[PDB]
Amino acid sequence: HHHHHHMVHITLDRNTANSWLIISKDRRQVRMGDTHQNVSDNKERFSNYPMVLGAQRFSSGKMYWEVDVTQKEAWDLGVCRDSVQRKGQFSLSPENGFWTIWLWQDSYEAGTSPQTTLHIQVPPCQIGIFVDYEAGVVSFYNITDHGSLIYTFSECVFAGPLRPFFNVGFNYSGGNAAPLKLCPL
Ligand SMILES: O=C(NC1CC1)c1ccc2c(c1)OCO2
Repeated sequence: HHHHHHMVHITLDRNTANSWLIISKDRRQVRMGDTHQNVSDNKERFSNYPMVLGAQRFSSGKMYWEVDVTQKEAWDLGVCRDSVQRKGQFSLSPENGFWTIWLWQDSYEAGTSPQTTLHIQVPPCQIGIFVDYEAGVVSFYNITDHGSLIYTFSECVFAGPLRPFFNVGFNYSGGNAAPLKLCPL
């Protein structure tokens, strides 16, 4: 792809984080802690899942960023409406304000309703995310495989400002402790 020149510097918003997440000083890395991280509760925090938002809000234009997923067994990545539900149980779907892909139990799927099987021959270590606000497109790229297309959501109805979205996943197995990292431009 040729989206690299729309690169944006994403930082994580601590105030939205599940209370078990540990965000680095530079706000560019996040991992699951083994306990509550001693923060107060607030109405912004994702309560049920190990999720966090980027601080940046997008309402126009073309945006691109990259995320490192090396050695993780489970994660969700993409973009969501600023006003998505934070508390309780919910599914990742465009109807609920999410445009995401994930890894779970050795398969990759797009967060459509119902979910869509992805066809990845080279397991990605870094994922590129492209948003075209005006066109209503969210695309995902396999940086490990020379930028090959993973998935395109088209005819997106954003219906609000967008935020970068992250889920580091649970670590019930002891094999999913590694962080998500925002990769340098
Ligand atoms: O963004 C949407 N779909 C495209 C990404 C694939 C989308 C979101 C909400 C809807 C909807 C469609 O239809 C009725 O409520």
